[PDB]
Amino acid sequence: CLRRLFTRWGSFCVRNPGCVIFFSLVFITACSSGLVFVRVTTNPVDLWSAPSSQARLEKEYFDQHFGPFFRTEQLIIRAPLTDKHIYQPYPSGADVPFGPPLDIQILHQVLDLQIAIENITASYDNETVTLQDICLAPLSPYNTNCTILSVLNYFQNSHSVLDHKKGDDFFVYADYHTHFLYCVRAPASLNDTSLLHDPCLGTFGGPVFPWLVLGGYDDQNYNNATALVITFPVNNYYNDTEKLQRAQAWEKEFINFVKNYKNPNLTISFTAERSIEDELNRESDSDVFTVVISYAIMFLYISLALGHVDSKVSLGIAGILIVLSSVACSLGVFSYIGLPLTLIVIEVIPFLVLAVGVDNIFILVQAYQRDERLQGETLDQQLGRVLGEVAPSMFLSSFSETVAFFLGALSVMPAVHTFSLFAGLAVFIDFLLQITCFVSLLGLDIKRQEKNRLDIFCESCLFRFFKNSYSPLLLKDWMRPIVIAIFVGVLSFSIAVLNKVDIGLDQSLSMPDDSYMVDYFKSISQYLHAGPPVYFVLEEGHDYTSSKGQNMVCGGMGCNNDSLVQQIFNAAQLDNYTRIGFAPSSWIDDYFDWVKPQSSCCRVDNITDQFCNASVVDPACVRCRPLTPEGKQRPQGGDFMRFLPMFLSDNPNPKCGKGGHAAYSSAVNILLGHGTRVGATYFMTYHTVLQTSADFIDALKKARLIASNVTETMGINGSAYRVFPYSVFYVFYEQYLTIIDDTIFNLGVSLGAIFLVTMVLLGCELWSAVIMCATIAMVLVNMFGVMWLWGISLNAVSLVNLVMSCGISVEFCSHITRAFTVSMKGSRVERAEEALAHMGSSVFSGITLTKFGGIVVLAFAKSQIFQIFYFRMYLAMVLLGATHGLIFLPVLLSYIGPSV
Ligand SMILES: *[C@@H]1O[C@H](CO)[C@@H](O[C@@H]2O[C@H](CO)[C@@H](O)[C@H](O[C@H]3O[C@H](CO)[C@@H](O)[C@H](O)[C@@H]3O)[C@H]2NC(C)=O)[C@H](O)[C@H]1NC(C)=O
Ligand SMILES: *[C@@H]1O[C@H](CO)[C@@H](O[C@@H]2O[C@H](CO)[C@@H](O[C@H]3O[C@H](CO)[C@@H](O)[C@H](O)[C@@H]3O)[C@H](O)[C@H]2NC(C)=O)[C@H](O)[C@H]1NC(C)=O
Ligand SMILES: *[C@@H]1O[C@H](CO)[C@@H](O[C@@H]2O[C@H](CO)[C@@H](O)[C@H](O)[C@H]2NC(C)=O)[C@H](O)[C@H]1NC(C)=O
Ligand SMILES: *[C@@H]1O[C@H](CO)[C@@H](O)[C@H](O)[C@H]1NC(C)=O
Ligand SMILES: *[C@@H]1O[C@H](CO)[C@@H](O)[C@H](O)[C@H]1NC(C)=O
Ligand SMILES: *[C@@H]1O[C@H](CO)[C@@H](O)[C@H](O)[C@H]1NC(C)=O
Ligand SMILES: *[C@@H]1O[C@H](CO)[C@@H](O)[C@H](O)[C@H]1NC(C)=O
Ligand SMILES: *[C@@H]1O[C@H](CO)[C@@H](O)[C@H](O)[C@H]1NC(C)=O
Ligand SMILES: *[C@@H]1O[C@H](CO)[C@@H](O)[C@H](O)[C@H]1NC(C)=O
Ligand SMILES: *[C@@H]1O[C@H](CO)[C@@H](O)[C@H](O)[C@H]1NC(C)=O
Ligand SMILES: *[C@@H]1O[C@H](CO)[C@@H](O)[C@H](O)[C@H]1NC(C)=O
Repeated sequence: CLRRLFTRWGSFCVRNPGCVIFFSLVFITACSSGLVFVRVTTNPVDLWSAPSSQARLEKEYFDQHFGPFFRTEQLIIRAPLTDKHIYQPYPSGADVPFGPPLDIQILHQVLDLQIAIENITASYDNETVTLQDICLAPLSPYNTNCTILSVLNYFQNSHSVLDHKKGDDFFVYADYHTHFLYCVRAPASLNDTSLLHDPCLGTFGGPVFPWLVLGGYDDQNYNNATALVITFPVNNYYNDTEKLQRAQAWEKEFINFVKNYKNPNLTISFTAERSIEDELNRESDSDVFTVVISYAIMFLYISLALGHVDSKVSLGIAGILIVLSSVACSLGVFSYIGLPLTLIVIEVIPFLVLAVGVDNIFILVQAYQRDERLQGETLDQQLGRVLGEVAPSMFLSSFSETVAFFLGALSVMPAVHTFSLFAGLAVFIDFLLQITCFVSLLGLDIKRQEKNRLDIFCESCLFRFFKNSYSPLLLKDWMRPIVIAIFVGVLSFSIAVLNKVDIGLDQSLSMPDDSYMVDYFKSISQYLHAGPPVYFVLEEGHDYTSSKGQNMVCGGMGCNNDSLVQQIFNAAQLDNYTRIGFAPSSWIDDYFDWVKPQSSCCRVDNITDQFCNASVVDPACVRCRPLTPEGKQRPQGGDFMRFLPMFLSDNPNPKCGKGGHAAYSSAVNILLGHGTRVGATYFMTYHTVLQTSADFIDALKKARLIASNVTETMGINGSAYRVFPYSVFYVFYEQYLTIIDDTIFNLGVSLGAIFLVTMVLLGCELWSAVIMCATIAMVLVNMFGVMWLWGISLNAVSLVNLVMSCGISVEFCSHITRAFTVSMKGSRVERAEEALAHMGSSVFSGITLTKFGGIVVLAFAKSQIFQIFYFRMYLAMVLLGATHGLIFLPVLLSYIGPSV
């Protein structure tokens, strides 16, 4: 039926070509109008996460009480030019060694450097920004000293306490070696036991646990350390753009300072939480020139290879501008609606629309070239008749592609969702502006060609032959079998080695050639002993103010054995398996060890009933919990809620402990209502060393396994609350937990669409379709085989290029399958030969441009992500699809093709 519409409308475009060029122009301008309007290129690195994914819902929950996870700037600083030294104690005998970085004159230099960094000036909003402004001080009143994780916080960042020495000039009863050896074993104390005194706390960045500052030490003896780790945590509050940016500026001066810092006594590594999203943007420039010159070669070929100085140069340029017009239109309307225009979309979309649109251009133009007008036939009748001969094919392919991509936007991997929207529309708009504006400006170049005026100013060429000779050899029953054998061999190969495909991005690979983050990843895998931290979160609803409520969560001292912190501790004994690193560091156990009557920590005034200090003189401040036998037991009743806010207001006092303001302040949520209640909580620990792309995934899986294992044991009946873990990266690496099923779903959905449209549209009869769909399945399976053979991973980028791949293979298989299915020659081999000579000779010119671009793409692409993912998968899709469409599909139709 469509033949009437495409014929009559083609005649229309030939008669009156003004209304269609002008109509289409109004369309284009109307969409590009929205282009520059929005053009919001998303870039926060949660674009790899789904807004409904359990990981991002968990993040949106953890942002309720601690808000965001802090930015982290780190330094692995090591001493290369200083040998070890030996500490011999005095009365007791137990010699200890001290590694290179633990020399004292070095620790002085580390202190001068850390003080220099501790105050760096930066300009934001035409103002001035200091570290103290933006780093988190766990006590906004009291001392606003900033958290700073170094071994030097054992010595309170002062050279006096470092050079402390107790003993006469000759012997040394207890120097800094003894203080260090004491703190690394109990870093939550305010009073050393060796000297008269000192404190193992610091400039109050909390109790400096020894694993976050030491590196390269063997096992438990930290003294054998070989590198110092220094961690500055800075606030993040993603919920704001004002101050996050000034933080980014402070880091921007920071990095330049550390890089331009000479100290031959030390070799340094470091990291700002923007360094990745910075050097990555740096690498996203090395290829741009190569991409543009690639498009110059494709454009140039398109201009040249058209027709037999009457070259259709202006026609090729025009069709190009129509394709670019289609891209700008799609990005336009979708921007208008509000679609974050990601970068991968900028790499894929113009390549796609350029390839397919160019193919349509060649089908049409070449179709007219091989046609010769009849006796008294007219231009309207001729170009209209050809437009009918071809149009339902271009509409078939482009339509199945559009519904395929659009239907592809159904998953939640956002990189493929945004893509499938943009492309799913851009293909359609390309077909509109292509069958309307392009053909109507094709009649113009026709009349110019027949009135002898030059194209730019004012038979059958070759590949018709080349395919009239290629088409017979390929399917003389002498050779048919051989071809089927080759393709079944390759397909069997890929079927075999598709399982051993690598899941996940190799973060060390994604960095520029000689960036600094590479040395940072290596120096992490070498020395470091702790990984990212995890916040085992207990949601609202737990009793807490009860025996069985505490024992379900409390740790040790009669607190079950399946309790939460007992679960994380037992899970930490096997660190290199259950990737849970170290001790859990609970609040409720410290609270219990704080209200304790034997402590003089908690005291309330006898007469104002207000909480007395731990350091105050207490004339009348009596103890919170009496020294009865029952009073020494944990606060079971509402007294729990009575004293808990005082603990979370209490501060480090040398007559008491670290108090709750230290770290459990921003950890315990006190819900106010019907008295009081305890909301959500967390138990901060640290993952083991995570380096491999499989490491992170294993850590997330096992951590959530601990979450569920605890949740069943908390005797809970229903989704009233769970115990999920949060970390920096669970958001980024939860997407790999379902990549298998999401890939299968998406490719099966695109295949279901293409098969449906090819079934119903291309008349009927399945076999016409099922042959095509099956051939596409071959294209994808062999594509996976290339991934394995060429070392290509299976992340969101490669997946996007797979969806696109199944997209463009339709441009090969579809026009051939149509040209075959609607034909009446004396043999099936005849129809396959013709369908391979007419359409095939044109599809092969919707190829050699993308191949002649795949050439130059490699020749200077520096980004190894580009060389590995985009170039290699592009090459595999073009050669693989082309061979599977112009070599295999004819032979297959020559035996199973339908008969008419
Ligand atoms: C890692 O740490 C352990 C312990 O801190 C180191 O073992 C110690 O090695 C040195 C010897 O070079 C000494 O500090 C100490 O041994 C002394 O005492 C005995 C007394 O009989 C004598 O036999 C010793 O070898 C030496 O005189 C060791 N201490 C212990 C507890 O074993 C170990 O060498 C360190 N390794 C590295 C690579 O630094
Ligand atoms: C899991 O944790 C450790 C992390 O890899 C792993 O390594 C052990 O600890 C250190 C390296 O961190 C090394 O142990 C060293 O101890 C002796 C002293 O007897 C030293 O002379 C040598 O350095 C020795 O290699 C080892 O590399 C290794 N082994 C031991 C015994 O400590 C642990 O092995 C892992 N443990 C478990 C239970 O999984
Ligand atoms: C953070 O606070 C502690 C105490 O609240 C500071 O320790 C004091 O340091 C200054 C020296 O510059 C003097 O007030 C005293 O020598 C210290 N007092 C005590 C009680 O130790 C610490 O210096 C502060 N942080 C920084 C970076 O100065
Ligand atoms: C550190 O370097 C300075 C100057 O290069 C030098 O004077 C000092 O001795 C070095 N430190 C040590 C422990 O040698
Ligand atoms: C930065 O502040 C530190 C103390 O916080 C001080 O020692 C240092 O001199 C300051 N830097 C400058 C350039 O004034
Ligand atoms: C920043 O603001 C001050 C006062 O508003 C002004 O004097 C100064 O010139 C500004 N900075 C620059 C670089 O102009
Ligand atoms: C540490 O404890 C000892 C023993 O009671 C005491 O003499 C000393 O003053 C304490 N240190 C501080 C800083 O109070
Ligand atoms: C807790 O104790 C029971 C027996 O009392 C034991 O079967 C169980 O395994 C223990 N918990 C763990 C985590 O092993
Ligand atoms: C309570 O203790 C804090 C910290 O130990 C101290 O700064 C404050 O002065 C004390 N309260 C009073 C009223 O002195
Ligand atoms: C507390 O007050 C009571 C009366 O309210 C008095 O009998 C008692 O001696 C006081 N004790 C202290 C330690 O102040
Ligand atoms: C985890 O759950 C299993 C049964 O689902 C239970 O037997 C076990 O005690 C729980 N705790 C562990 C394994 O620590």
